[PDB]
Amino acid sequence: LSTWQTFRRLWPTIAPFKAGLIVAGVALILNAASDTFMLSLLKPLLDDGFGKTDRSVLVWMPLVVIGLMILRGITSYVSSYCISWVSGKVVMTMRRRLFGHMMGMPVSFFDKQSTGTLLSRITYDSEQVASSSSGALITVVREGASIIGLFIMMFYYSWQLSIILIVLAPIVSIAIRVVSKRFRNISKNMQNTMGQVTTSAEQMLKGHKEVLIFGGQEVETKRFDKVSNRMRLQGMKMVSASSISDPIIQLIASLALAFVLYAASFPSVMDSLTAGTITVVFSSMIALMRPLKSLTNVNAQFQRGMAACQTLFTILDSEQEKDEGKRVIERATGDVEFRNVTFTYPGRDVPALRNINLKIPAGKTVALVGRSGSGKSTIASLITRFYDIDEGEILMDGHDLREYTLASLRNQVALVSQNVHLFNDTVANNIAYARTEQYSREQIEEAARMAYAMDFINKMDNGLDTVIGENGVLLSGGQRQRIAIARALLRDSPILILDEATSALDTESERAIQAALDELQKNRTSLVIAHRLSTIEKADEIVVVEDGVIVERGTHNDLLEHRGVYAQLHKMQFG
Amino acid sequence: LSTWQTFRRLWPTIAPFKAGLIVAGVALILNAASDTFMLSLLKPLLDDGFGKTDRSVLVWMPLVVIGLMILRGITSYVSSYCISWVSGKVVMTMRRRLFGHMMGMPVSFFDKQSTGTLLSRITYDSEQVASSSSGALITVVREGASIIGLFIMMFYYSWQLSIILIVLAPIVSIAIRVVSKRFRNISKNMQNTMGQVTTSAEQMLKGHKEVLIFGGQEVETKRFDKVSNRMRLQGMKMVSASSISDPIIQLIASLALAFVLYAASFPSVMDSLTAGTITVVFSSMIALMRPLKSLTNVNAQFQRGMAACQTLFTILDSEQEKDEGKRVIERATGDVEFRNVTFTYPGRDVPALRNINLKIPAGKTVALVGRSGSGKSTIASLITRFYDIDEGEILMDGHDLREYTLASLRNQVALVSQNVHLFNDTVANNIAYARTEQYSREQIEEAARMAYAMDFINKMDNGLDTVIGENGVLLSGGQRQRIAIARALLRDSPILILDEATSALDTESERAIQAALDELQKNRTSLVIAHRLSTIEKADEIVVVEDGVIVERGTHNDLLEHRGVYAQLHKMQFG
Repeated sequence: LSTWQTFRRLWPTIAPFKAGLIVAGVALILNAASDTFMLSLLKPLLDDGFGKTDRSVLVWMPLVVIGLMILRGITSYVSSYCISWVSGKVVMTMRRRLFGHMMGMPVSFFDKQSTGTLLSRITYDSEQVASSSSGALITVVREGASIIGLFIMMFYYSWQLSIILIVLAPIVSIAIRVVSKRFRNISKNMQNTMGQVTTSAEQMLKGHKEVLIFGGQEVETKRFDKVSNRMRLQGMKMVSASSISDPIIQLIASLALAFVLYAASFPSVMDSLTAGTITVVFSSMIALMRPLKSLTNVNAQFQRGMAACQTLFTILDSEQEKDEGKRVIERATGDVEFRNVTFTYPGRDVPALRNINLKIPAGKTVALVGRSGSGKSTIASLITRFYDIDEGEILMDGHDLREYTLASLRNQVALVSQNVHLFNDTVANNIAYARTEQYSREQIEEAARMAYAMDFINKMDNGLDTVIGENGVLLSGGQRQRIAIARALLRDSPILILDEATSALDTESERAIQAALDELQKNRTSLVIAHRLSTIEKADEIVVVEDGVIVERGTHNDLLEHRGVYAQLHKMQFG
Repeated sequence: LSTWQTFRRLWPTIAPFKAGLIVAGVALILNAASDTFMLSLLKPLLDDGFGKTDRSVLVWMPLVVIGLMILRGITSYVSSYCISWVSGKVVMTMRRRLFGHMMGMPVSFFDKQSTGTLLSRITYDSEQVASSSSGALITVVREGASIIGLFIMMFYYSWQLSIILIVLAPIVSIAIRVVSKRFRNISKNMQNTMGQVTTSAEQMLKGHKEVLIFGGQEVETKRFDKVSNRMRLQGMKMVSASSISDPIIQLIASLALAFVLYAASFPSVMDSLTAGTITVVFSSMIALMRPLKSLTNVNAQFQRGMAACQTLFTILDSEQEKDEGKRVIERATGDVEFRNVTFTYPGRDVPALRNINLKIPAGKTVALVGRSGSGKSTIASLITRFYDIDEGEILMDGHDLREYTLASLRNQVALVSQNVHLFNDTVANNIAYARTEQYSREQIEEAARMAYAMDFINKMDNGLDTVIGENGVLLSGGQRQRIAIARALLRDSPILILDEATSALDTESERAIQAALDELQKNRTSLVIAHRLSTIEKADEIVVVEDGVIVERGTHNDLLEHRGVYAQLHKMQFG
């Protein structure tokens, strides 16, 4: 079906590791051959061994069995380890490609699908594809070699008896299937009437409140006596019908065995039939029962594996960042204009952002206080060329963002918030996530001192080289904000956007936070998601954001004099 | 444990059917003996059969095999059928006892447990007890006989080899267990670090929004390269640790087999060891593996069965109707008085009925219109000695119900409603649920014509002997009410209580319903759950019922003049 197409597309990944696959295949063939030779040992043991008084075969058999199982163990370990090497390298390469494609893909993908299922796709599914493919490979190779060995042995010892058994087995299978089907039909046919007797017994108990008033408690007893006799007789009849089935299957199996014995009684075949050839052939026939089932299930398992591969290939080779710009900023002035911008979250409705006329000049500050969601958070996300507007205009330095590459545009905008991301590395490297080669330690320590992050780094183990714990084990919210301030200060980003909604005012030592904030907000463009009073009054411009469109544009004194929604928000301390 | 006492208490039920159990046991023993004899047949076939040129064993073997397995089939059928007879009769008796106890049990039990689970207890659990007990008996008897036969064969052919195998098996088992335990410990020990590697990979993808702004997309690629190296190496080490295990188990098993062969090589045992004795002993040892597992699981199966039996016995030997009366009603006058009655539904709180002062004289009519639930339905249920009052007094004919038996008290009260239970029997027997032997057909047909049910009985198949379909297939709501009216009319019950809440006024032919009603309400005591206007104005007394206590007591004109809750209910047509 479509499995072979996906496998053909996937094969170039597995191509360079042909040596491991060849070693695994040779090992699996040797393993199956060793097992079939172990079965073949049954002839000398039972023919020239136990039977005679010669203590030759019986005294060498233990050593041969030990050697064969040493070979089987070594071979099994080799095959498992080499198939594991191939599977591990393929999984590593595919996870690496999937992740390298994952970063550099629109945030829309990362909000549509939760973060957890992304890790699931990277680990579990990319493990399942190779696990199922390798299982299919080892099953096919090993069981095919085992079946070939068993058939070669069977036809090598006594071909007449082998032919008899081979032509006889399908008839037995067909008869068993027919008998089972017929008696299953009988069972369901009687389940049909179980339904009605059960519903009658149910109806019997549904009128207890009408039995008591009328005094008819004996009549109900007689009726249940009759219905219980009905139930018992019918259950008896099912048991008889079901117990008629299995003896028939057993009888046809015994008849097949008796026919094989009778055929062997004839002189045509018995000439090549000793006491050990029978034991070898009739045991090979038994041992050739599990490989057949494994070969039957291998196709379904491989199809499942290739379906998982197709899902992963759907995640791969998909949309990416809509990079369409040409020019690169050296240093932006900072003036940004939102005009006639109407933007909607992809995959949703009820537009939240529409018809703005906002201007932020260089060196000034604009607040974006909103009720709960408003459009301030959307504006902060959008200004860094996250989810793009459906229609509108965004003018930075007199040019739009669409014409401008989204590789240097993000470099000139800084994000400051309490919910900043800290990753497991040294603090001297967490500062300046990138550009760790052209930013010397002198600037790093100067920025750390300016951001007042030197106060707690000194009182910590290893100093500037402390490795951050998993998911912020060491650093706290205020410390995280200070490290983000350090990042924004070290990189001379002309435009910054800062958030205060997730910030908690209960923590002490906020004087250093305010000092770092005012140090960062020095002669550079700044957008403030304001909910703290001290960050509101000195702001040059305040633009309260309501759902859809803004409704306030003025200073704090003007808005207070207007007695609008700004005063109401100030009454509740802006939430 | 607790199984044996429950089985001892249950045994008297199974005692009279000892013959079926004996036949089943003898059959199971014969079946196991036939199987062991078939395994024993391998010696003549392989020793002086195939091996030699004697044309004796190989020609009789088909006939002997066919005869043995015909015996096995016939015997299996006999054992199954007789154990089914015993199980079916035990189940019938136990269901009969359980149902006979269920009727005559306080309604409180029937409302505490849903109607469905009672049918489940009667059918499924009472089947499970006998099914598990019979399965335990069959497993114990058959597998014990099979094990005894196989051990007798093994020690009869070659006692030295049998002793070697018996003393060799436990140490092999112990070694397998310890190896498996050690490698499972290794696997979990490394899963421990899989957890932290996975959480690091999770942390990698949780900061995509902070990778883009800072431009550090290559650094994340390098970090994931290193963590993917970690993942692949550690998964490799998992696979190596897991794959080291199974070859060890195979090697110890083969070492045990090699030791058996080497021991057989000695002249102490090899003297009594031919080419067929080996094939019989080493195949009996294989056949002695599944009976052991069945014998191990039989105890758990029997314990589950006896736990189900204990649950059923908990349903049995439980509370019943609190019969405490002495005398018997001949014909009550009809006057009833509820004085200072405060009653609560058992198992709940918020008492529904408290401090009632109601008097209903003989031949009078009293309405009990309530908003939705009120206490009208509770009073109607309680008047027939359903759930009993916590404290209060109910005076009928000047005596209380507690002193008066709840076997003739229910006989004189009639219940009329649209939700009247009809059962699958002839309509001539649906009327007069009981007393079908002292009530001649003349009275039945006169009551049918008086209740105006004769109109639709004539226009239906079989006339008066029509068998009602399952759950009211034939009769309708109006016909159900008419048949209930016929029941209440044929039995000259001095006191009747009628409901109208469940009745629907959309159905036509209500003139016959009204005629049946006013014919029924003729010179006898009647309590009316009034929601229909035509049964309200003609009522001599109306008592509006509110939550807890009644609030109104007067005729329709007086209640309308009072302009109380009765007028408001009349505005909405009493719901």
